[PDB]
Amino acid sequence: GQGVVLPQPMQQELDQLRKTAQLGTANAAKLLGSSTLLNKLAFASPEEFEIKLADLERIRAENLKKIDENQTKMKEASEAADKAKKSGLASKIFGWISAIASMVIGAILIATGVGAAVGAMMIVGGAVGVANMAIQQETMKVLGPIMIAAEILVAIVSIAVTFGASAASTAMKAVKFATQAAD
Amino acid sequence: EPAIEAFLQDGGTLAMLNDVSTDTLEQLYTLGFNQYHAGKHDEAHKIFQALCVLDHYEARFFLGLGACRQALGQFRLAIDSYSYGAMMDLQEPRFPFHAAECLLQLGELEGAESGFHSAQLLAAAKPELAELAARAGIMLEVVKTKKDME
Repeated sequence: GQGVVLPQPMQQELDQLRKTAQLGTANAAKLLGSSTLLNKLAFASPEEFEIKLADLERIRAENLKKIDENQTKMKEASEAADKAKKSGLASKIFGWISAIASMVIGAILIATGVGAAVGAMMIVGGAVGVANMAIQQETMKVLGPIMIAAEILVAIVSIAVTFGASAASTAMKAVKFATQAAD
Repeated sequence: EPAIEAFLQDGGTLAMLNDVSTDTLEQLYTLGFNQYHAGKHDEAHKIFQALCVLDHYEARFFLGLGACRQALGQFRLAIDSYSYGAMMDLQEPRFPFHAAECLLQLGELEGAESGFHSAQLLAAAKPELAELAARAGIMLEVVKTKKDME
């Protein structure tokens, strides 16, 4: 690939790390080979969990720097989107932004880091990403929005697995309201 | 659970959660970066997918993800990654630029235009990047003119 200039950097452990990272969507696909349903639930959850705070505080303190940077990115992204939608220069510098990513901005306004999390999950693709790629010949395309929904739904599960199920629940709310803000 | 959520919300990442070091992550970036330059795009894509999940605030993992997708002809999915990457680094011109290329390949001229146009502005502002700024300017013309002959 000679098309994109990636920034310059800086053996079995890396496969460990790759397995770690895909662990949440692997379990997600597994759990979604059933009949769950919902699907169209009755106030999402319980879910389920079926199948330590001092540490978290250590970690948080160990990474105060990165965490603040990430907060700033979300702040600067929110603002950029704020100042773009007031001005008439919305679709001049950001008309290239895809619809998905556009909702992800919404999700970040509603749920900050949880919004980003689920948003990145959707974009990464993970479970049904390979099907989705394959879907690239063939007819009209209402197949599109549903493959989103598929992805959204898988991402929510993956969040549920990887982090809280309250996190997944918030993530669902985020996606919900970013989706309404979109109209 | 509410502690994990608050962590996630405040901007913690999966890397942090699993005590993954900056240097292990960099190793994995290197692998992905070499694989991409080796033309092993499909394998590079898988690596960047892991990175993006491990730290979902690094624009360059999204740049890599997007570059793999574009090389595989997956233009639509590449725009999605280039879009999220831009939001994480609003001053980086490569994002609108390569998204525009992707948009042009799909016939979306209005958005191709927007991409090449922002890519130029952002690349102009940094004087290390005049070559890219120029490419953006050219493609901008190519697009405006392809737009007029529609």
